[PDB]
Amino acid sequence: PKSMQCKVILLDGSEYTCDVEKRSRGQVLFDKVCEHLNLLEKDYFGLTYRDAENQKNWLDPAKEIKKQVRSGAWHFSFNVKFYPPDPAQLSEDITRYYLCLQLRDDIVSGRLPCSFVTLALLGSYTVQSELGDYDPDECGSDYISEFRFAPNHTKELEDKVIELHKSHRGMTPAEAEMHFLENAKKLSMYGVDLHHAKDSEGVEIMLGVCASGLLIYRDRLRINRFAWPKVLKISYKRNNFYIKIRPGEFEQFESTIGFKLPNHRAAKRLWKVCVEHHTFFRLL
Ligand SMILES: C[C@H](O)CNCc1c(Cl)cccc1Cl
Ligand SMILES: C[C@H](O)CNCc1c(Cl)cccc1Cl
Repeated sequence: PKSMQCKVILLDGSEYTCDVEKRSRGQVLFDKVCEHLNLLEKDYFGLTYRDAENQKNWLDPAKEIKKQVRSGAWHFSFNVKFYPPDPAQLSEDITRYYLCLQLRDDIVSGRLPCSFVTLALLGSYTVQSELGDYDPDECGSDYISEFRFAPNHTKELEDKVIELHKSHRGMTPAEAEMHFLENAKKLSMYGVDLHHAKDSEGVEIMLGVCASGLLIYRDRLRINRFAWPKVLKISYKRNNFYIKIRPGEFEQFESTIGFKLPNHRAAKRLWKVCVEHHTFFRLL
């Protein structure tokens, strides 16, 4: 029985290696990675890979791995797929831990924009969880943490992490991680998957996919939103993506809204993640 080596970048930046049978469905590899991680609340997570166009794709656990990675390497990342709107309702601390690791990368990468003060507050909770109570011995007036807190580090940000870290004495790791999440979940881009697009008139927009629906970003004026329950049908055709909206009260007709994506793969990718969000957050 012929086996393919899989490599998975974990959220702590370490590499997990295993073998699966070459005709294996994605779920096989996902189950091995979650067992490695001691993760039971698996439904929020997934594996990604980079395609022949170097775009992020979710590995579909119900499809053969070989039919998704096709010509590319069997190289994956373990990621949060569905960001819970209320992480306090997760059953296990370890789930919250992995969600914090993902959010730390969302912040350092700049996918999750964050004010100076919230960068410092999130950093302070991470330091409190992982090192415990503040110790002056380790940190002089010139201390720079090894922890990555932001897309751009400043001395002033390091100073503020330390000042807030002092205020968390006695706080235990699950408690600090819960505080991390109670702050992070409020950020306007929390759990938003962003896709470049153009409207039916050719204006550059961004489409954001998240728990609360499909968001349309044009600039800093007029953020439109379609809550998932209003969305009856999502579809794609060539480079175009369409949403069918329920008729409003007393309206005779449904309305279809059309967008232009970079190419056909990008339209299919956006369709798939919208359908998955719609189903997941209908049920959650
Ligand atoms: C630098 C990595 O730790 C080792 N390289 C394997 C690899 C690559 Cl190149 C890309 C995405 C996932 C994986 Cl697993
Ligand atoms: C290349 C850089 O990311 C600039 N952005 C281009 C862009 C954006 Cl932000 C949104 C929609 C369409 C397009 Cl083309």
